[PDB]
Amino acid sequence: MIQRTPKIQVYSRHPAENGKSNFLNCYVSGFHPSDIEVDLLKNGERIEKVEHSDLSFSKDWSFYLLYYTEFTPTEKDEYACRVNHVTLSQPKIVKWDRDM
Amino acid sequence: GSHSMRYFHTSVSRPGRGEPRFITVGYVDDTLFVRFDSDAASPREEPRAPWIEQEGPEYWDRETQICKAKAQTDREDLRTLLRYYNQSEAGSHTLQNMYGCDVGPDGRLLRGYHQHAYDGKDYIALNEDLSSWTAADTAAQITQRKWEAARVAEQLRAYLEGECVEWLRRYLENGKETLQRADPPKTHVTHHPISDHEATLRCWALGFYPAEITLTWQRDGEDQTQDTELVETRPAGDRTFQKWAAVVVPSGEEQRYTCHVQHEGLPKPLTLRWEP
Amino acid sequence: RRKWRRWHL
Repeated sequence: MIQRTPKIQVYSRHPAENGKSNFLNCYVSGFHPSDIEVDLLKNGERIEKVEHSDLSFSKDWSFYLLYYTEFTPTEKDEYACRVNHVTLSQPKIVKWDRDM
Repeated sequence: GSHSMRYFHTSVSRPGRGEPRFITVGYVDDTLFVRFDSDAASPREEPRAPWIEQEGPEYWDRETQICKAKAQTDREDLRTLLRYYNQSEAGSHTLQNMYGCDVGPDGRLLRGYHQHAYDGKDYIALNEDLSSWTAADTAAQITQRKWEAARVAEQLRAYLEGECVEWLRRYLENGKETLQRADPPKTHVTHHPISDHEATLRCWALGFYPAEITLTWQRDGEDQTQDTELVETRPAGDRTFQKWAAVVVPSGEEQRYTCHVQHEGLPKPLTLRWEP
Repeated sequence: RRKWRRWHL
C-alpha cells in the first residue's frame, strides 16, 4: 500500500485585476489514495458551491483534480485552498498569491 | 503531428459504504471528452467536448453499456485481488486501468497501451508488442496465465490497431477546430525582490494548448537546472494550461539570465529577458 | 470509442 502526499497549487484562470471577475483554481495532484477533501476559502470561510473535475490520473498512477469557483479579487480579500488527505497530520492551507 | 486517445478507470472500494465507486474518463490528447461516474444520480457516459455531442443515441447507449459492465468487472476483480494478496475485506483498495493508442501524422498506430495498477503499484501491463505481458509479482502472474490462456493480448491488439485508431481519427476530424489547433503560450518575465541581495525572476507561460511545453532558465547560456523552480503544468479551466519557471538571481545580475520557451504552437523557440 | 472488456484478473 503506497501513500503519496498531494502537490497543491492555488491560482487564477486569468491575470488578477482588482474588481474584475475571474476564476479561483486549486489544483491537487501527485496523490494516492484518491480520497481527498478540498475547500476553497474566502477570508478564512468556506466558499459554497465550489465545482471540481472528474477523478483522473497521471502516467505514474497518481491522481489529480481541479477545484474551481468564480471570484472577484480585491486588494483586501484573502483567498486560500484547504486540503485534507490521509498523508497529512492536519489539513494543509495554501494561500492564494496573485504572483504565483 | 502525433495524437493520442486514452481511457482511464478508477474503482475504489469502501466497505460498509456500499459498492466500490467507479469513475472513468476519456481523453483525446489533453482534451477530456467523455466521463462516467457510478455515483451519478443516473450513471451514463456523458459528453465533455463539443465535437463528441454529434454522436447518435446508439453511440451513447453502447458506451454506457461498456462503462456499466466495466464497473461490474472491476468489483469482481477487487474481490479477486483480496484473495491474491491474502487481504481482509475490511479495507479500502484501489484498482486502476488505462488503455489507448497513439497515432502518427500518417494516422497509423504508433503505440498501443493497456495497463493496470493495484493500490498505486503496477500490477500487469501489455507490452509494446501487443502480444506479451509484464506481471509485477506472483499475484499478477496468475492473471498473466489466465490472459495467456484466453488470448487476451490478441483481442486487445485487434482493438488497438483497428477501432482505437479508426475512432481516434474520426474524433480528430470532427473536433479539428480545437484538437488540431495549437494555442501558443502568452509569455512574460516578472521580477520579485527577496532581499537587498537577491530577486526572483519568474518566467510565465499562459493560455497554451496542448499541455506539452519546455521552460528553461539559462545564466550566461548555461542551463540552470538545479537552480530553477518549475511548477507542474496546471489547467486554467478553459481547455488551456499554465506553467512557470523561477530562478533566484543576485541583484544587478538580471541580464545574465534568459528564459527559453518551446511549444508546438510557436514557429521558433522564444528567448525572454526581464524588461525593467 | 471503448473496448468491451471480456476478461477478469
